[PDB]
Amino acid sequence: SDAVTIRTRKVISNPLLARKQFVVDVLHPNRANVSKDELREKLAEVYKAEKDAVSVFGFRTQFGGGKSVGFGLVYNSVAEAKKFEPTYRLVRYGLAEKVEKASRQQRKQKKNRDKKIFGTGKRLAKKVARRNAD
Amino acid sequence: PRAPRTYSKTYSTPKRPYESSRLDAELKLAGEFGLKNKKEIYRISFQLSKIRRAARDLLTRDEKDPKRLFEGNALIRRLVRVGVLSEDKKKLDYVLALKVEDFLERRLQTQVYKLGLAKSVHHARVLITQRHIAVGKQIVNIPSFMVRLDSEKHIDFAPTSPFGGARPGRVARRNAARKAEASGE
Amino acid sequence: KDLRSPICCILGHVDTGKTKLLDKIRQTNVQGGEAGGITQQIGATYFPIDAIKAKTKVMAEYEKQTFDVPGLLVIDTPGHESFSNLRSRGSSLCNIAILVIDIMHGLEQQTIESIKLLRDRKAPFVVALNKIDRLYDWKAIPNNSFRDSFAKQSRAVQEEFQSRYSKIQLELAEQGLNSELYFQNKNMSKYVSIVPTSAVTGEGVPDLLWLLLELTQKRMSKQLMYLSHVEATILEVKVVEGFGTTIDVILSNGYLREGDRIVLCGMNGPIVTNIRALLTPQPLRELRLKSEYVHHKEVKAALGVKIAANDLEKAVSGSRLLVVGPEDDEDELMDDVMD
RNA sequence: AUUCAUAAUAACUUUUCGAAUCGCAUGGCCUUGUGCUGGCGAUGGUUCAUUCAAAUUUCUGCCCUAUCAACUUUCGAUGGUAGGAUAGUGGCCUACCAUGGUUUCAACGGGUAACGGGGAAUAAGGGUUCGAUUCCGGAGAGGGAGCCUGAGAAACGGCUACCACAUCCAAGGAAGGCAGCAGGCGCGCAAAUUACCCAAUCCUAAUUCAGGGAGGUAGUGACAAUAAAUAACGAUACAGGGCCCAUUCGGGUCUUGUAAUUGGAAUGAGUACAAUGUAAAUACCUUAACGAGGAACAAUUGGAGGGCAAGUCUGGUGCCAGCAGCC
RNA sequence: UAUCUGGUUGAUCCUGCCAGUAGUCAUAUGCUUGUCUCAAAGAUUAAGCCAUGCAUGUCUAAGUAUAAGCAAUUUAUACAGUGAAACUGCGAAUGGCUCAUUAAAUCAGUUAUCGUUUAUUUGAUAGUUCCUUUACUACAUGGUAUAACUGUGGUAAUUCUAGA
Ligand SMILES: [Mg+2]
Ligand SMILES: [Mg+2]
Ligand SMILES: [Mg+2]
Ligand SMILES: [Mg+2]
Ligand SMILES: [Mg+2]
Ligand SMILES: [Mg+2]
Ligand SMILES: [Mg+2]
Ligand SMILES: [Mg+2]
Ligand SMILES: [Mg+2]
Ligand SMILES: [Mg+2]
Ligand SMILES: [Mg+2]
Ligand SMILES: [Mg+2]
Ligand SMILES: [Mg+2]
Ligand SMILES: [Mg+2]
Ligand SMILES: [Mg+2]
Ligand SMILES: [Mg+2]
Ligand SMILES: [Mg+2]
Ligand SMILES: [Mg+2]
Ligand SMILES: [Mg+2]
Ligand SMILES: [Mg+2]
Ligand SMILES: [Mg+2]
Ligand SMILES: [Mg+2]
Ligand SMILES: [Mg+2]
Ligand SMILES: [Mg+2]
Ligand SMILES: [Mg+2]
Ligand SMILES: [Mg+2]
Ligand SMILES: [Mg+2]
Ligand SMILES: [Mg+2]
Ligand SMILES: [Mg+2]
Ligand SMILES: [Mg+2]
Ligand SMILES: [Mg+2]
Ligand SMILES: [Mg+2]
Ligand SMILES: [Mg+2]
Ligand SMILES: [Mg+2]
Ligand SMILES: [Mg+2]
Ligand SMILES: [Mg+2]
Ligand SMILES: [Mg+2]
Ligand SMILES: [Mg+2]
Ligand SMILES: [Mg+2]
Ligand SMILES: [Mg+2]
Ligand SMILES: [Mg+2]
Ligand SMILES: [Mg+2]
Ligand SMILES: [Mg+2]
Ligand SMILES: [Mg+2]
Ligand SMILES: [Mg+2]
Ligand SMILES: [Mg+2]
Ligand SMILES: [Mg+2]
Ligand SMILES: [Mg+2]
Repeated sequence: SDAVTIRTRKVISNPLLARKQFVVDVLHPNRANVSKDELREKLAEVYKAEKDAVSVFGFRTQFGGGKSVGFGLVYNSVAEAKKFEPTYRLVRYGLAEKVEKASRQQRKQKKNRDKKIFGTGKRLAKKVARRNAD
Repeated sequence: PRAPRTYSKTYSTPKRPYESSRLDAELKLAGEFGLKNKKEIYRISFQLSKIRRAARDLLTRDEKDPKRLFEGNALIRRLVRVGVLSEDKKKLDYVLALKVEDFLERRLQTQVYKLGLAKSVHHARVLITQRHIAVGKQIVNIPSFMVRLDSEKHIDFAPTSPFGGARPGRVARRNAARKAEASGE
Repeated sequence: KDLRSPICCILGHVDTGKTKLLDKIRQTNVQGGEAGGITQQIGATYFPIDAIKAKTKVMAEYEKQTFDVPGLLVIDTPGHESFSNLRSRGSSLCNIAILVIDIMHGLEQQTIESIKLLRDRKAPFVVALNKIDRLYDWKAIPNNSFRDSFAKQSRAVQEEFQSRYSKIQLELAEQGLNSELYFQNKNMSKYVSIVPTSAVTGEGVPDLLWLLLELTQKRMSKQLMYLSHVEATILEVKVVEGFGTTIDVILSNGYLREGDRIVLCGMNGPIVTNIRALLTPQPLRELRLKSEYVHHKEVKAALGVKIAANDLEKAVSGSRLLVVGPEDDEDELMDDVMD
């Protein structure tokens, strides 16, 4: 809330990935560090694009205080972002759900159990169904 | 299967363990410049030692030999830059001369005191480690910073701490709180 | 968190360093209707309560309390002679307990000390007696309720039971009890209830179980519900190969997790371990081959389990096992260990 | 440099290859047959080239050893001819023939607590010692041998046998190779988690997608290596040392500091909203709220006769107990 | 980054070695341990032994779908979406680990293939195939046998598998 100032250095228009990509130089004297949501909001309005098509990351605040250098991308449409962006980023933002699954080794275990069966298997269920008898 | 992160050391220790004269000398240095380690001297004698070697080496080469010229000049302008090498004696036989104090005199620890700003090499330390003082807007907290000469003009207290405005910081502020809470309501 | 399940150890007897009985309850189940190799712990025995439903035939009406009880969870230790290591064995062994006795003497050398220890702790126990077939003329029907069989066996046999029974009662009385047969029983905290039990061939064994759950209901009701933190005791220390050295522990309350940090007792200080693996139970049937335990990710307590941990060496019987909130715990174990 | 590339003649062959395959579009053109044509690209296919390899191969270079001097042809040792075998040269193997091959310029044999190299440690120079171990090459998968598949393996998270170990059984049988990642026993002076992820780095497949204990993440970690907190600043009580003057109290100005009262300041070690970080977490970098006076938020490990920097203090012991690399 | 010192004698000069001294990407052990970054690590002895888990599997519009699978809908009465199982193809010969063997071996630098094999990638490369040669030879496209599956079974027991 002491003005801030959001610079964007080294810019590249990258059409083969539908976006302009650049460094983000954030001065912020008297106000430690900025936030990503504020930054996407603020550059949503310089590239006439809107938030949900701007991605920002990297980021470390300079030693001693009052500056933070990061990196940003702004896409020539929200579709292009939703397809060219890392899915964890889309998660970070609000534009994608983290569909969570079983553990990594839970899954591997599942797979290795599945190896021991040849074919459909319900067939094998009806076959153990008789082992239930004799 | 990754790459070695390379490293090396930055000091060397005396071949003679107990030599009174050398201990007096060392201590006096540590006392003038406010160091804490015999190592803070060892380090500098080591830096020096390498510099001197390289110097001797180029010096056995021919005058106007390509290496001696490229590397010699580089070595010099590198020394002039920090303020270890006086502009008069900018030709490598004074670098072969040189001596440790010429290095010590250039630490941030010392420059902070030399242009007043501290009035004790110790107050100088305690200042620097405690974050106040900087070069640009860039806070430096390393007594061995080695003031770069064309940044000598740029040693001041930081935009933060007291001493450069911004606050008094909890202890004084604690006291301001004691005043307006005891005396008033 | 939990509804506690009952923890009952079976105490007493000699030259049955394991008493055959629980062992019979597993055997009855296995060759008559099952689905596979059955999960059996170690140092404690667990059964689902649904084992019990199958193993019991109604008297006509005497056990069907099955509302909110999930089945025992029977613990065992007698064998020595000594006389004894059996005593104590943690403050859980203790809890409810079965004391068996001879159908020929009702007394044994150590059974004085054993009952005596129980009285000191003043915790409930249920008299039972093992085998009744080292007895003249008998006839057996396997896993048949007592009552049915008793009526079936002749007069001489019947009286002989009565005769012995008064003797047993008599000795018990001088030791300091008042008691009677369970079905005959008048009030639980009035008189101790006696279930005659045959451990060679089933004869009344389900009924022994009927009485256990019944007694559990009586004393323990509001008593069973708990919230608690993980509360356990280290019983026994031995080595294994596949995933290494272990301690067998009994968990009375809590939920136990694999990644948990547990503080545990040493003797050259308080010691802490990362559980490497949770081992125990194991299914059944294996001639000379295949797996020998089953791994588990997490555990609901009232189970006796083997914990594998990478620094676990020394431990003692009588130590607590508790999940970590370090500092208070660290002093707590250390003071206790000195004893 | 060729009997090379390439081509010609006569034949040969249980005859190799010469597309009976798949996806998208549906269009031209008449003698109107659903005629005859026809777009983009997939997978194949023979031979040649290319690329990724491979296998042999020239020249020189290895530690100690003579209490190893002669070695090599049982049962190929060295060469010639022919064949067989090989992807192919070649004693690789077989027949026949010869009598060769190496050696004090150290052969041959022995040892090695021997994988080789890039390299490491030690800094006048010359050297000396080391290299199991992040990259290159080689070898191996308990020990030997054999072989199937295949472009490629004499493969071991492939089979087969034997040897040594060793598991399950209902005693009939069956099954196994952590010098992968963790983990356990043993060994020993000697070495960590039975955790998380494919987010990066890259690899593989029919393949943007699946898989990857490769690899990355964290845990354990005083192996090495880097930076460097445990305090900084005033006032007061004298005490000075100064200094001008000293006929003499002296202090007073500039301070040197030894102080058993003082004075306000500063900061991260921790703790902790938050945001940052990350695959998700954790830490770091940021940073609200907290967080320093001696009882802490309290540095150590050795030494003080000599070599060797620092006592001739006090108490104890009495050639004992102990010290002492050496004296 | 060219240094020495203590100890043989009564004292002396030597010869000599013992001991001191400094470093070690050099291990172990002891005591002590607050912060940042970096981060080696069951090599040495036993290429000793190994419980359990994981470490190799793989599908594009584009080889094979009557799942008695799902989806339904949006046109498809041969098929056409999606897709388990299985066939087929490819991969598992890379990676990772260890250092037991090994002393002209390996390995290094340097050569040779006019002495060979080479999946793949990339670039090229195929008008000839039938037959006593007019009553022709599926090419508008020739043959069956199998998985999965259905069903009947065996064994205490394995990624065992039999008959239909
Ligand atoms: Mg998976
Ligand atoms: Mg499958
Ligand atoms: Mg601050
Ligand atoms: Mg048409
Ligand atoms: Mg092709
Ligand atoms: Mg020949
Ligand atoms: Mg040949
Ligand atoms: Mg001869
Ligand atoms: Mg000869
Ligand atoms: Mg010689
Ligand atoms: Mg070796
Ligand atoms: Mg090596
Ligand atoms: Mg070597
Ligand atoms: Mg070795
Ligand atoms: Mg080679
Ligand atoms: Mg082995
Ligand atoms: Mg093999
Ligand atoms: Mg293996
Ligand atoms: Mg392998
Ligand atoms: Mg042998
Ligand atoms: Mg049998
Ligand atoms: Mg392992
Ligand atoms: Mg692996
Ligand atoms: Mg160690
Ligand atoms: Mg381990
Ligand atoms: Mg990846
Ligand atoms: Mg891993
Ligand atoms: Mg790995
Ligand atoms: Mg740690
Ligand atoms: Mg503070
Ligand atoms: Mg304090
Ligand atoms: Mg001391
Ligand atoms: Mg001295
Ligand atoms: Mg001498
Ligand atoms: Mg002497
Ligand atoms: Mg003499
Ligand atoms: Mg003398
Ligand atoms: Mg004399
Ligand atoms: Mg000495
Ligand atoms: Mg020496
Ligand atoms: Mg401290
Ligand atoms: Mg750092
Ligand atoms: Mg071990
Ligand atoms: Mg290793
Ligand atoms: Mg080993
Ligand atoms: Mg379908
Ligand atoms: Mg296949
Ligand atoms: Mg056929």
